[PDB]
Amino acid sequence: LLGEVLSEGVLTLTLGRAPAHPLSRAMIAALHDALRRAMGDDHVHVLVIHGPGRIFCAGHDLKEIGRHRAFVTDLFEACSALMLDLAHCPKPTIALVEGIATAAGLQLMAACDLAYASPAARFCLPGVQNGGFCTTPAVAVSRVIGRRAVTEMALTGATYDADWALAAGLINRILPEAALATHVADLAGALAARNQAPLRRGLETLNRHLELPLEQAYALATPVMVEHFMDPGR
Amino acid sequence: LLGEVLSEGVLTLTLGRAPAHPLSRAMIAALHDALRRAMGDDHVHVLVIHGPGRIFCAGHDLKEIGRDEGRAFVTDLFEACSALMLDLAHCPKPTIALVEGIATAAGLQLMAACDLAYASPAARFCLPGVQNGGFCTTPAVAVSRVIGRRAVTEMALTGATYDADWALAAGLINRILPEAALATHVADLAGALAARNQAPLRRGLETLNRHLELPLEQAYALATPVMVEHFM
Amino acid sequence: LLGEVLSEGVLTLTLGRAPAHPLSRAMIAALHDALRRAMGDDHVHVLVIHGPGRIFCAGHDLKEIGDEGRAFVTDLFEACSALMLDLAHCPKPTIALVEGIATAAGLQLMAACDLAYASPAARFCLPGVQNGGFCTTPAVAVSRVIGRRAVTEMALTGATYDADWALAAGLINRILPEAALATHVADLAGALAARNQAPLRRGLETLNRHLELPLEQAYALATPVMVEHFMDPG
Repeated sequence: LLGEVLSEGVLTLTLGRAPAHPLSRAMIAALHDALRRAMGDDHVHVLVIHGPGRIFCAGHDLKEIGRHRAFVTDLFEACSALMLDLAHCPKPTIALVEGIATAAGLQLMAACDLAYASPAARFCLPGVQNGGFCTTPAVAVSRVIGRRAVTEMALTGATYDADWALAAGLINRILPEAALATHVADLAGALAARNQAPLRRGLETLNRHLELPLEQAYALATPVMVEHFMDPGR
Repeated sequence: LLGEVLSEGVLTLTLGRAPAHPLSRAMIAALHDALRRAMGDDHVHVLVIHGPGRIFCAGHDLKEIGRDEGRAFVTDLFEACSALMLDLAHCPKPTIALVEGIATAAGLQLMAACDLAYASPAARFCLPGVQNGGFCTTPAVAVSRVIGRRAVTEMALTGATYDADWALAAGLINRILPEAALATHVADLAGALAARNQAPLRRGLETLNRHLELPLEQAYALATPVMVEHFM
Repeated sequence: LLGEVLSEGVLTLTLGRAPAHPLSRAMIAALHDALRRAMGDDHVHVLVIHGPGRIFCAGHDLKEIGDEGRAFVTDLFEACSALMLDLAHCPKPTIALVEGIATAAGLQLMAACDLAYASPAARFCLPGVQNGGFCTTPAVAVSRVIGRRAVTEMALTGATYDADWALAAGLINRILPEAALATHVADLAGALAARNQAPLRRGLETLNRHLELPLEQAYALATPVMVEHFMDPG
């Protein structure tokens, strides 16, 4: 269950299944279908992922399949395929967080390019308390915060506030909850209003070079910089 | 020497040779020997490294009075040090550093190689390599994986001493806790970590360490079957 | 124009063409020539890149030679990248002295230095998207200096950020009062110049090399270098 609304190039993905907004197998498929269509639609310029209320996203719902593995293997491989596609998405992805982002719910947020929270927003990786470990969510989280920060979240399973998240680089800015909706809408709207071709090529190049050494990064980046200056929309 | 006490899965390694706790060839061998025994013992779940007093660890015993005008000894010492620190960082079991004072050179490295680190306000951090006419190359390795590029470069080049507040911002330490509550928080946290389900904890930490050294797609290829193993 | 004054092993490179200090084809060639010399002169121990005034560096000179201008722009960016890579890998310590606004390729120049000090007035920006483009090459040096989300927000929004944000993001090492900054940089640079130079240069290039390698390979590289320090006369 997903709500989709397009307004001036901005596509807002409003996560259903209130209040926990769980990443069930059907939710992951719905989120991936919405993304495959968005990346192929010229009308969609920017993506906004909103999990409304008290909980941004609780992660996968602890549902029961017990016959024979095959379900959990399908679940995680599809979840990883979504998170990969979302982080490597050429078009800007923004997460609007008003509450708690836990487990795979923190991953969804961490996989977005930008993340804006209200002061009441809490962040967690609770695996150790449930007799597990958040291996897959720590992949996307480890890319946005320092090695000490992710190690403490994963090992202790504690809930962290918005202030710690701002200082760690988990979110971009903390805004009062009445201003959060407008801030994201204006920021996304302005992003949608710029010359698109250099934006997508620029974001794609940025993601690719962060996994390359300095020398190869400049080899990739330089011709991409020439192309921006040769663009008719400059 | 190296005092080692075990509780409910919490092995606390107390550094000897007070007050500076120098990382001598003997100390390096003792720390590596203690780590080896701890990794193959089911009863040891979490490791707590502690250097009590005003100094956490001075890093490398200045007994470089060696023979190869010191060369063979110096090569042996640094290879054994890198072998210990590499195995400490890549330890499947959680390692915590309890800091009450000054962590210098290889001592700051020892702290950096740990999965977690907790300090008191009086705790100081430094890479003094330039003062003696050298450079903290090996200690800079573990420190560079824990703090930002500009931060490592400043510690290394200036050789200055930094306080606890700077170390928290740079991500060198996890949290600052008062002297009266430090030794209890680390013990409580270590106990909490030792009481959790052990198999998915070690398999998850082992995976976090190696996926951090991989590109996104490859990290997701290694992590997904491990995440399946957790739930089973 | 580029002014250079050597004193106590510290070569302060003062950017000319005030107030903007544009990184024109001439300025890039002058900065590269000033870098090649010094790198080959034992008398130069520490480098200081200065850009006096309200502006540190505006970035590239916005003059487009319009058949196309492609075979000029390609030569500009290639040479810009050749300088920034050379500057980042330079074994001799490089320090930026920022007191004003460092924007576009000007922020790149700053980010490529080993250390950077600023006054509380100093501003930082990547305005690419405002002019219908994207700061792709400047983002390369900046992304090796600040975290994932901080660089993503700078490039996508194009907004300007203050010194406090730069300190927190790690873009600059320390904020100093306006009437103390120049002397703090001169006292620090002088202290590095008086240090035993061989292990300093050897240790700096090794640090930059191992940060692009996994842990095991990082130690295989670093360990013999540490043995070389202890065998050096000093």
